[PDB]
Amino acid sequence: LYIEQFGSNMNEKVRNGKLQGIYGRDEEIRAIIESLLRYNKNSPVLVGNPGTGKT
Amino acid sequence: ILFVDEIHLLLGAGKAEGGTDAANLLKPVLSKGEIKLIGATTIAEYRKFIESCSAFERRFE
Ligand SMILES: Nc1ncnc2c1ncn2[C@@H]1O[C@H](COP(=O)(O)OP(=O)(O)OP(O)(O)=S)[C@@H](O)[C@H]1O
Repeated sequence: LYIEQFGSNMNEKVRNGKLQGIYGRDEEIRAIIESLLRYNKNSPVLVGNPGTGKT
Repeated sequence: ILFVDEIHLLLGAGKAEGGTDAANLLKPVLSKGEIKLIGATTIAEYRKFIESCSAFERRFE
């Protein structure tokens, strides 16, 4: 129902196919997802050496 | 095509409310090849950008 464009949409831009096919660090991805399903803490932060992929 | 006389007048100087500062945008934009600027700085003063936050280091060339 919300406008949703106060920041920027992220799903629909990859639905356009602009950011398809990312080589993945699968142990890193699941580190997010397991932090995402917790009852209490629900906020991961990708702290990293600035050169690497964060976005 | 964009040109900058001194990038120090963009990041070293500038209010947040007066325009682009170190805390404004174009930081996560200049990952992408969307915007094409051409700057001009001097070396020993360009070392302030490295010691400022060490984040423009891999966005400019
Ligand atoms: N795993 C990856 N696969 C492909 N390209 C990658 C990957 N990680 C980073 N990149 C490239 O890195 C560039 C963007 O820089 P990134 O470091 O990814 O951005 P970032 O992680 O947010 O670092 P900051 O925060 O912008 S300084 C783009 O050219 C991406 O294609």
